[PDB]
Amino acid sequence: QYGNTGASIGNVMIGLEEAKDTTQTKAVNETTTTKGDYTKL
Amino acid sequence: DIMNAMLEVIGQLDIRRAQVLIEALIVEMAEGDGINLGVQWGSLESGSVI
Repeated sequence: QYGNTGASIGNVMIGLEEAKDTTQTKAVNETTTTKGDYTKL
Repeated sequence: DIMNAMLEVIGQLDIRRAQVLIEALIVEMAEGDGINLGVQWGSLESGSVI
């Protein structure tokens, strides 16, 4: 990781993971899906 | 005598005053131009942008 660059790989990968669609499952059989925010990316 | 002197001073300080017509002219000519063009790129699936 480097600070010379515009943006650092850390915030970019974290942002891309936050942007992915997350699913939250509760079995017994509920499964919910939700889209993630892009605000970090 | 002093009377005849001050009347000759007053006579010459009483003259008519000419009057000037001052006409200014202000000219302001501006001009501007610009051309801004460029191509950007992006892929938001794996975030990569130009």
